[PDB]
Amino acid sequence: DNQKALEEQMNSINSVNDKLNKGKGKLSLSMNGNQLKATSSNAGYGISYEDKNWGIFVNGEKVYTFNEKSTVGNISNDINKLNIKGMYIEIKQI
Repeated sequence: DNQKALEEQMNSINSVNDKLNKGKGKLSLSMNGNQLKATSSNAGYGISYEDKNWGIFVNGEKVYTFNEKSTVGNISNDINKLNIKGMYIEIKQI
């Protein structure tokens, strides 16, 4: 197996990217391994979405817990201190 595979290139990252970055706050995602790096602003955040909660998992562990009203902008700040890693990414509700 080679690192050219979907190891660091997890399609799930791209789904999360396009899932979170829709009708929330200003948020530019960036990738490193399977980390979710990002810059965010509070130019509106989650209004459209009332309340939905799901979680993202890395290596099979968690790395993210949020409600759409909690807005990933403020959360991502803190999430980036989780010492995020990369190998087994999941996308699901909690």
